[PDB]
Amino acid sequence: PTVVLYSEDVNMETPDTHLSYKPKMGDKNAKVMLGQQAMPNRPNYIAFR
Amino acid sequence: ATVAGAGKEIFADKTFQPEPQVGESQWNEADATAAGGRVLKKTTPMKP
Repeated sequence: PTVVLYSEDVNMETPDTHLSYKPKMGDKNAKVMLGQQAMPNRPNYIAFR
Repeated sequence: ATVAGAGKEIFADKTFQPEPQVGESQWNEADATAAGGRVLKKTTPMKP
């Protein structure tokens, strides 16, 4: 063997971005979903009057 | 196709149907078989 990979599990979650192209409506990641695209949310500036 | 006799193959309109903008829409391509495009005749001079 010439490649060793360490597999782990993470708490993946996006706090401020949303998808701009989702290939299919379903979950259960497959090869088709290996190319979805994200983009950031619009800014908000809540403050006193 | 109502009874599979109708709903026949819709083909590209010769005027504008293959559009320049459209294409495949993700980096992980599929590389399909049948591909079409537009091209200029030899009469029109070439410019970049």
